[PDB]
Amino acid sequence: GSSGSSGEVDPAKCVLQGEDLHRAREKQTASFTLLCKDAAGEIMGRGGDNVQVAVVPKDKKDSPVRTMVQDNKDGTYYISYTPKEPGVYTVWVCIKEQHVQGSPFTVTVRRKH
Repeated sequence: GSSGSSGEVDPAKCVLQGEDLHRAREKQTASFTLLCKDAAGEIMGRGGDNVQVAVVPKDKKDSPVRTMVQDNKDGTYYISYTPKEPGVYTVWVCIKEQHVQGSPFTVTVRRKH
């Protein structure tokens, strides 16, 4: 659609999509969309990128967190994670060995009712 990327995807230009991305619930499945933009900071509408997703509790380090990643190769990635214990966590989102904008970030998980 009358579009033309600069050359490749840029992590510093990439962004995250989703409401209350910094708020999760204990034993809950939180998913968000990862938009891929080029060096021009515009939609590239392509895939073939290396996305790295990993969540770790700010409390412990040897205790990882369940995560999921379903590559689409269309322009939007599908990431999902579910905390096992309440508290604070650190979501790691980087592409091509590079931390994207507003990332990594923190996540305050609450206790289930």
